[PDB]
Amino acid sequence: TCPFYKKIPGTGFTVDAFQYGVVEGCTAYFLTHFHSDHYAGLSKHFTFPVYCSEITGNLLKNKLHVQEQYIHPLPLDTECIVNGVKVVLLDANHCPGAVMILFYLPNGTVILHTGDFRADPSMERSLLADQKVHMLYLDTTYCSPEYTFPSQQEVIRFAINTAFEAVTLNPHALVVCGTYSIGKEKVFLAIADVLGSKVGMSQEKYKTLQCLNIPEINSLITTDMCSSLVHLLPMMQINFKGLQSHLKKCGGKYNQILAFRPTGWTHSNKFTRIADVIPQTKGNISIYGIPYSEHSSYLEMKRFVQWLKPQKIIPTVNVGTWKSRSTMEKYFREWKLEAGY
Ligand code: NI
Repeated sequence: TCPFYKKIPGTGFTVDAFQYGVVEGCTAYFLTHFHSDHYAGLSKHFTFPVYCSEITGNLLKNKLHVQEQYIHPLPLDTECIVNGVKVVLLDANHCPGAVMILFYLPNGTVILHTGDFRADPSMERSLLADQKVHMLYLDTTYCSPEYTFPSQQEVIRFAINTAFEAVTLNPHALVVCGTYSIGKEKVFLAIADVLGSKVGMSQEKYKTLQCLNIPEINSLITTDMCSSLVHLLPMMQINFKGLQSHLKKCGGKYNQILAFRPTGWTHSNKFTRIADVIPQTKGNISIYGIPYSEHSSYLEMKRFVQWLKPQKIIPTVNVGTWKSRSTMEKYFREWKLEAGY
């Protein structure tokens, strides 16, 4: 049974509610982005309308084999009508194709569902600037002040320099990058670009990246591992055992692996600067955990909410425990008192 924070009152609409079978009353199913906690239950057998971005649509079609007829892509930044209700899709600054959704209810209420986002001050000059929002359905993944992490630009700088230095000292080193979903592509793309290589990967992953409308992508990726010195692998394989095994496969082309695990937050953030980050090493293999986040930091979140001044906030993450809910409502009250709304 579908929970309440996935339902849009005064509409026949749900958001990211595909694991509950047929939801009573739902005339249109919205999908914010192509991550499996959110698309859970879609398949080639789904026959209700799905509304999403063009990219999320390429993925539903090609990866999950949803039929063309049930896929309704919408352009971003554009007023559209769906079963008599005005909507707009906005970029969420999460993974490719990820959107926020503005609903303009027939009674005059205005609702913002952020799906998954990384709040940014550029969002303050979207179509959000031009009117009030009564309810906000907020991604609260890191809604606690201990969640700090650097900018995406800083982390990429750190990775670029790390990889370039290591491979200039040892031309026979291989760089490996872990992945388990879409998102965070900039990590492996930035590294390959500085080394003048394409990124090599499995057929299943090449296919996924082929759906993403990335400019010049045929220039940047490939399925021929041998021609490439940046390889992608499943995140699970990013460990001393997994990498030793992979290295055996490359046929004495390489004598060293430098690998990167993009994580979200990790408690090493509570002590370390991105500049001071050190790998875990065993022999000819080093592994860096880098805090590349696609979710708001606590401060990025707080800033966006104090700017938007919503009348009511409904959290969509960390809702399962009384301690989490209580913690979050305290922070919402603080922000409101501090800013005067
Ligand atoms: Ni997500």
